[PDB]
Amino acid sequence: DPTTYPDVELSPPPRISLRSLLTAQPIKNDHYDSHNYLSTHWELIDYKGKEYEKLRDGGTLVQFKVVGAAKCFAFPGEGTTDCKDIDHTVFNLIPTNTGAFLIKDALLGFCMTSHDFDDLRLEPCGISVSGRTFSLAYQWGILPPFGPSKILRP
Amino acid sequence: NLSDFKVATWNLQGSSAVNESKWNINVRQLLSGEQGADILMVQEAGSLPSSAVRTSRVIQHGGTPIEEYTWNLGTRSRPNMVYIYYSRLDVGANRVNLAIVSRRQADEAFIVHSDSSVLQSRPAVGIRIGTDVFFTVHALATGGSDAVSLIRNIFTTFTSSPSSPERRGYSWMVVGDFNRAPVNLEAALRQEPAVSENTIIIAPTEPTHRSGNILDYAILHDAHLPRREQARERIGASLMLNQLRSQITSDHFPVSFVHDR
Amino acid sequence: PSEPSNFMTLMGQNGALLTVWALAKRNWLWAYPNIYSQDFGNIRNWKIEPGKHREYFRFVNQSLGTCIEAYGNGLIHDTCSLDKLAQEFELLPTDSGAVVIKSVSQGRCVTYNPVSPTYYSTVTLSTCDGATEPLRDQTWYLAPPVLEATAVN
Repeated sequence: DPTTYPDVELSPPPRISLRSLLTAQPIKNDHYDSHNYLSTHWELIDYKGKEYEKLRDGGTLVQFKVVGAAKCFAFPGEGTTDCKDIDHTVFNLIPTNTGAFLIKDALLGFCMTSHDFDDLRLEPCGISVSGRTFSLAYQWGILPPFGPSKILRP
Repeated sequence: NLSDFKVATWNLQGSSAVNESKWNINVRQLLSGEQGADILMVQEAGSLPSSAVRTSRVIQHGGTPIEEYTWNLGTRSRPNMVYIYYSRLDVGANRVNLAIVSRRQADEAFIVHSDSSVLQSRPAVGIRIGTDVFFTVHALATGGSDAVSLIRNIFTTFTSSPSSPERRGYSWMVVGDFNRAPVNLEAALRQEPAVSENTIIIAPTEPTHRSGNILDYAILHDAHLPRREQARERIGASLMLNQLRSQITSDHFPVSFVHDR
Repeated sequence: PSEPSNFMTLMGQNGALLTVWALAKRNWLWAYPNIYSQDFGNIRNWKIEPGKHREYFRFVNQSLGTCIEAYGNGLIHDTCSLDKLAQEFELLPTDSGAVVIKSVSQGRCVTYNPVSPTYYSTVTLSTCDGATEPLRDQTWYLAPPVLEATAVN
C-alpha cells in the first residue's frame, strides 16, 4: 500500500483448508461444487475490528474468506455469508502447545467443535481456555489447501 | 559461538490484511520444541504480536528505530518468554519492518547501514549476545544489489576497522532475504578478497520461496576460524519444515542454521 | 507440557496419518485417519529430527522410538541408526504448502491412495511426480500430532 519500500510488492492473503483434527474433514464453502477442490479453500484474513475485545481471550480474530468473492464462512453455514456480517463471520484463533488451534466465535466466545463426520457445533467452553487441555473434537488444523500442487524445483 | 545457537529466518510477508495470524501460527511454531530457534530473524514483520510489551530499555542511540519488547508464548501462570528487537522501518505502511526474536536478552543492539540505507534501502538490524553478533537483513527486491555493501560494512565495523579491540573477537551472522541466489552473491563478494576470505555463505539447496528460488540464507564470519578457512564451519542450513504444524502463511519458507550433529 | 510440541502427524490429503500398524519392528507402515485409529495411540505421532546429513530428516515414533525406513516399495519402521541412509528423507516443498516425502536412499517418494474401500491407505514408494489422483497421491501435510492440546493463550 503506501509502503516506504515500494520495491517490496504487497502479498495476498494465505490460502488454507480448515480441518477438524478429529475427523480430518475440511470446512467447505458453498461457492463451488462440493466436487470441486476449490470448495475446501479459504483465504485467511485478520479481523481489525475492536467490537470483540472483551471475549477475545488472547486469541487472534480472523475471517475465512471465499477465494475471489466477498463471502466468508459463517457458523450455521449452509454456506457463506457477507463478510460485512461480522457477528457471524468473525472467528478467534487460540494457540496450543501442539500446533493445533481452538477456534471460537468472536461474538459469543463459544468453541467450534466437531465430534463426528459432518458434525459441527458451537458450544460454551467456559470464560477462558488458557492452560486447559482439550480433545481432538475441539482442535483444528490450519493446513495447505486441499487439491493439486507442484513440487518446487530450485 | 555462532554454532551454539539454533538460528532461523522467515520472511513473514506481513501486511495490514494478514499479520497477527502469521505470528501466532508460524512464528510460534518456529520458536517451540526441542528444535525451536534460539534466535529468529523476521522480515516484513508488520506489527508485533498485539500481546508483545515494550520494555523501558532504550537501545536506540541513532536515527533508525530499534526497540526491545518481551512476548509471552505461554500463559500468565506458566510463562514462556522471548525478546523481540523491533525496527519499524515502514513508516508509510508499517509492513516492511525487521525483527529479531531471541530467547535471551541482547547485551547490545546494532544498526548497520549500506551505501543506500538512508536513501531507499533497508539497513541491517542486529543484536549481540556475548561475543556473537546476529543480524537480520532484507535486501532490495531487484537482485538484492545492496547485499555486498551491507556485508562489507558489517565486516569493517566489527572485523577490519573495529572501534574497540573486543569487536575483532566477535563472531557475526547476517541472516535473511538476500533476494539473490547464494552463488550470485558469492560471485560478487569474491571481488573483495578481504570480505570474501573472512566469510562463509550458508544456504539450503532446496527452494526457499514459492517461485522455486533460494533467497533466504546466511553469511557469517567465525572469529575463531582463520582467514580463508571459514568453510570449516560446522553450521549447516536447511528448510525448517520440521517445525511446522500448519500451512506456511507466506511465500517464503523458514530456514534454519544449526550445528552439524 | 513441553514434550508434545515435539510431535506431529504426517496427514495425507484424505486425512490419513502415516502410522505404525504392526508394533513389531520391520513391519510396513500404513495410513489411517484418526477417526478410525483412535485406539492406535501415539504410534501415530512422529518426531522429525535432522538426519546424519545436513538437509535430510528422519522420523522417530513417539510411542515406539523406532524410525521410518525406506524398504522395498514401501516404508517400515526399524531401530534408529544415523548410519542407515534408508532412514533419511527429504521434505520437498510444493507450491501449495504441502510436502512430498522423498527417500534419500531410493530417490522415490512416499505415495498413497487417498481413496480406499477400506478405512486405510496403502503406503508405497514410487517416481516423484507430485501426482494428486484418487488412487495415487504424493502430498502430505505437516500437521499437529494426535494428542490432547493445551491452550497457551
